[PDB]
Amino acid sequence: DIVMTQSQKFMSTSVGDRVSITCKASQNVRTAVAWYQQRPGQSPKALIYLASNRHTGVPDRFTGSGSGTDFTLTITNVQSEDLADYFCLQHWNYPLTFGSGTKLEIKRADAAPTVSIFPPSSEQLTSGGASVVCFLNNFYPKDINVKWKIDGSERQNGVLNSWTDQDSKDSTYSMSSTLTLTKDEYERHNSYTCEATHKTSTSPIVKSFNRNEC
Amino acid sequence: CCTSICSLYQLENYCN
Amino acid sequence: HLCGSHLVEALYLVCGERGFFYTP
Amino acid sequence: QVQLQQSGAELVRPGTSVKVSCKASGYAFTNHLIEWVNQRPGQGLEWIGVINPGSGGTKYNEKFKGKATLTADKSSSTAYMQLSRLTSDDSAVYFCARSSEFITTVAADYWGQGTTLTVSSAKTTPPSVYPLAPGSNSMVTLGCLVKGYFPEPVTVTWNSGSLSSGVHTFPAVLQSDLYTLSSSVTVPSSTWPSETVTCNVAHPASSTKVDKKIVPRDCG
Repeated sequence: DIVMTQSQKFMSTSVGDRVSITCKASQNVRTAVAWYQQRPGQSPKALIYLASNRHTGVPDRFTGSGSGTDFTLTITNVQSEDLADYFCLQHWNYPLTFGSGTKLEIKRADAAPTVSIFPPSSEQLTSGGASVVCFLNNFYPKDINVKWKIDGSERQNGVLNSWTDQDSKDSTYSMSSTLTLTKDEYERHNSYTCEATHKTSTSPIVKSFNRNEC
Repeated sequence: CCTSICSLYQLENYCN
Repeated sequence: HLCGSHLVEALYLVCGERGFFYTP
Repeated sequence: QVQLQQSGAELVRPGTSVKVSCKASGYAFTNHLIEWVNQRPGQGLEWIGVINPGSGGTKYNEKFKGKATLTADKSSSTAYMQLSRLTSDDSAVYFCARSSEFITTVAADYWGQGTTLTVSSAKTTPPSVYPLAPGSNSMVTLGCLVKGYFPEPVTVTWNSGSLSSGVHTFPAVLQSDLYTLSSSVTVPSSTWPSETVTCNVAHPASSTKVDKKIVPRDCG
């Protein structure tokens, strides 16, 4: 099976700049490569066929090039409606295979996360479970580490993370981290700590509560 | 290549 | 079209400047 | 105009079988190859197989041989894909797409709208909704935890729509066949607890509609 490698899973840009998305085939695929656009909640839409030809109706700022292995989709003067996923594909030989995609995102000034910790509610405690929730809100760029500590020991078991995509309105990212315990394990400990490390500072943002103070 | 699905790769066996 | 026009176009794409022969 | 209209979403149990429809219109249906492609939540795209609708010929991704069966009904101008032995790994969005005639020199120039397939043994379960309060001169964050429901989706609004602006509803995660999510909201310091913030959770499948008023929890 041919692998279509899009080395860059994310690409930041500003409206009006130039972007170049690469795609390398694992073997020679001639010019049987296609490019698709996928906006969130939509089907893919075809852009480039046979390596360099624009499909009818697709704007001229989109340009596909390449032959052999190294293929490229270049967008000049990127517009806001171009913020989306781009997939290459080869159809030289079966099975047809897609690249694993490049998400094109708007660039902006760095933002540190606003970190919030919440103890499990007494509503939930009466059901035998205890979910501790941490919000990591409105930061930029997307990369972030979250670390939980219960009574000073790094706790990794029971932690489920969830990420939003880039915010339609202010271009930041968000993240919830949730530690789910039985009530008995939760009442076995006192100090619960959520720790965020983001590039905006060498120091972690530390939010904590003591269970014997709730 | 008309009732059965062929691949552009499979067509190379007809060139020069 | 039938089959052959589409087949001959595909042959032209795949065989580039090295050409091809075609007898139905 | 080229147009492909796919059948409705499918929510079934593992081991069963499903048959998805794809109705073509606006072109000569019989000789354009129809591809099938799936997309798992958050992932890219995988090619399943292709059918020549006039001839009935097929070629399958080796991973889908014996799982997928592709057919065509020239009368109605409809392509079909049947998926057997369904497991939860098959939950995905399935696309049909049109390619060139007889052989693929141009691939997937028009795409159908997609069909969501959900494979689960779980039964309809309403969400448990828990308040996320922080206790008590800038801006305070509240939350709503929406836990242990099936199937997707739920919608979270804040103050029956009144708050809209500082709202994050996070994607759900599947833990032990049930879904969980949280929704954060940031309202002015002089709006809470000074006035009132209530989360509205709606889970249509269970016919549920719950409001949770956020009350302080001054920890310390």
